[PDB]
Amino acid sequence: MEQLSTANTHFAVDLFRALNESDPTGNIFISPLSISSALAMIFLGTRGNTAAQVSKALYFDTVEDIHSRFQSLNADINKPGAPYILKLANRLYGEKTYNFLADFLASTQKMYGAELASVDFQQAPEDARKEINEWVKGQTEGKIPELLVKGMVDNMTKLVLVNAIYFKGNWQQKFMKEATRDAPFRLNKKDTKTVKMMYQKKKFPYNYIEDLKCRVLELPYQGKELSMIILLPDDIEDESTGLEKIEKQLTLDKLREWTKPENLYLAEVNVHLPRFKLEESYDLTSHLARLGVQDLFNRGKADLSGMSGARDLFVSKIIHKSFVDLNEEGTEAAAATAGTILLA
Amino acid sequence: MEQLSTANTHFAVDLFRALNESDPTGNIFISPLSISSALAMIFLGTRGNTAAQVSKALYFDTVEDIHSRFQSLNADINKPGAPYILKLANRLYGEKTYNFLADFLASTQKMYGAELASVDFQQAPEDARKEINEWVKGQTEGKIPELLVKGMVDNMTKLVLVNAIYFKGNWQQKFMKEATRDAPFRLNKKDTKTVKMMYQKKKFPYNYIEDLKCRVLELPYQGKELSMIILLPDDIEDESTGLEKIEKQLTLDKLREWTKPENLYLAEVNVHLPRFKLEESYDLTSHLARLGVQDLFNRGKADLSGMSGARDLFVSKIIHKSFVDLNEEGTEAAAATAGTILLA
Amino acid sequence: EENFNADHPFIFFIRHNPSANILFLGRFSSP
Amino acid sequence: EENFNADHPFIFFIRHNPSANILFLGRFSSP
Ligand SMILES: [Ca+2]
Ligand SMILES: [Ca+2]
Repeated sequence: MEQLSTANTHFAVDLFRALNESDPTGNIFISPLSISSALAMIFLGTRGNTAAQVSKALYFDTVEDIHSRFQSLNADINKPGAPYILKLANRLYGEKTYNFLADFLASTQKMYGAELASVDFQQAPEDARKEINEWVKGQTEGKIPELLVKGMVDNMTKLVLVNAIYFKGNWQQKFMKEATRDAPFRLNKKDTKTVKMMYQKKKFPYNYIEDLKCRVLELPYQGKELSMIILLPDDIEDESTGLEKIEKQLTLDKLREWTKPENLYLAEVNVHLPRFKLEESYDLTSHLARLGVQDLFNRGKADLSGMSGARDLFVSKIIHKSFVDLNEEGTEAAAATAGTILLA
Repeated sequence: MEQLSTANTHFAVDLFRALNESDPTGNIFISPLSISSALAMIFLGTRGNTAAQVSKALYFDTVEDIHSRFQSLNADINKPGAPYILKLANRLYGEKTYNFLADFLASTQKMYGAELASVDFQQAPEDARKEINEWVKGQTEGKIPELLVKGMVDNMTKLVLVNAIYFKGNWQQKFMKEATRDAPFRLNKKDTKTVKMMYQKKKFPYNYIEDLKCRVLELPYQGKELSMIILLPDDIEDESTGLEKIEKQLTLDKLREWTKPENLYLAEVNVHLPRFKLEESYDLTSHLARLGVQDLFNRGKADLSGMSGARDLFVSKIIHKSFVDLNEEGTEAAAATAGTILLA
Repeated sequence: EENFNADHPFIFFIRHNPSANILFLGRFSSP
Repeated sequence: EENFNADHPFIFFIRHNPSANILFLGRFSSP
């Protein structure tokens, strides 16, 4: 999993940096793995400079046997019998009347577990939209009920590639509801808003990053196969959120050094953490173009002939929706990414 | 299951009659359900007079919601947790570089459980042949190890549709090996060959068909969800096998009246049955053409535009291989049918 | 007591009893 | 005894520990 996780994490960091450039102070919440999965399925059908752009920006070109490694990753993430709910699912919706290459379809099905659903984009794009949305809603236990809004698909849509990811796990160490009190959350040096602050003191993997004046905490979920990692500046010491120096030097390399299990030590920690819930929506198309994924979205330049043998398709939009609810018991998190492919 | 089983049984009777016309005295062994399954998947992609011919000869036109009923039938046949092994599997092998219609592929996958395997017919038809054969061999527990021999696929093959069926069940009432003795089997009024004749006396569903001078016996397998039904003339009373009058009046209607559970009664029966094993091979193409399936096999007339949107494909061959081993413990039976689709 | 001595050619089939579908169908006439 | 009082903006992510893959990644900065 070595090469693939490094690649996926490098992309995660690049995409967070791009989103931060558009919004340096608001809440941000994404599933990087969900986005990398949708783009890995698209990459199967791309050729030429379109493919080269996708593999460079997504770091797929740094992974030997990329699609085989993803296949193994999906098998592990979806393993049955775990003490938490974790689902990562892929699906293809194709226009009924459209012809796809056999090898493209066989590979997305074998490597990504994506089965092909045949829908009527040409005569009934609304029914098709609602079918896609119902599937994502079902995969995310209702948390992403309308991934694609009116106008996202029309009678010219030929293919929609969809990834949904869902997680619900209890904390290894739960907070007691009775210790949760109203407390002030400082947005910056002088605005304050009241939050429900949860409290517990327990031994957790921990570190203070001396040179960044930042604390790192790991909060295991039940089973310890997933953890939440939190990076918290010692104080708000800049003219916005307090995170500016961390975000400034966020790299694959530093993120790894800060949060590596080997670099955390068990400490008895007083944890105050707000109870919170985020629902976010992104049109990733322009952010991805800024990252170097250009021909893919360009009607005249896109090479998707791996999907139908001709340069007649392009990707109009990649959209991402996400959800997280963090409380005393644990965390329920969901996301879904759709890439819409239209006739060029 | 009412309409579909009647249809499938009517076809079974028609195809047995056709095979009997080519060989009125040899052993015959087929899986009618296997052949009907391969043709039901082909029928999904046929249009025009090609479709009309297939549905008439296979009786699919007498079944409302034919493919949905087959989907239900496959679910029941393959149900987990049964006290016998019964597998009915479907698969599609498509040329890597060929483009298929989305709706055709989605339907064969949803209704028949056939997944699409992408193979290299164009550059490496031998590897593709061996891949198909290995899959069928695996599905039939080694009993059909080479469904397609050299020359059955070439670099012009675009699609091979495959059904395999496998059954192994113990008798509800097993024969004791120690009671099995050599005894003479009469092929006709004066040739004889020695067989291992098994013996037991037990209560079995039974009937003597008065007007045909024929006995009917039902031998349940363990669980009683499958039975073997045997129709035995009272003696060899014609100038060949003894079965001529039965075969003469074999119809869906008579077969039903002779072997219906309602028409059998429990009787204490002395059963002498040979231990035997058959392996048969059929090129069904001409028999099916004789049955009325003509355009499908004709390069100029075949309409398979449901598979790729164009009239560029036709079926060159439908071949069927089968196997049965009947002994004291039970029966192991296997069959597989491949329809090879080439460029017209 | 009945006698079913199959020492001459017969037709046989394996039926899926719930659906009544014939899974396999044959004639044994040549050992 | 350490203190981790998250009453000002922080970055958080959910990691799949066996593979080290980041499944979800966020910044909480505006209640
Ligand atoms: Ca559910
Ligand atoms: Ca096996």
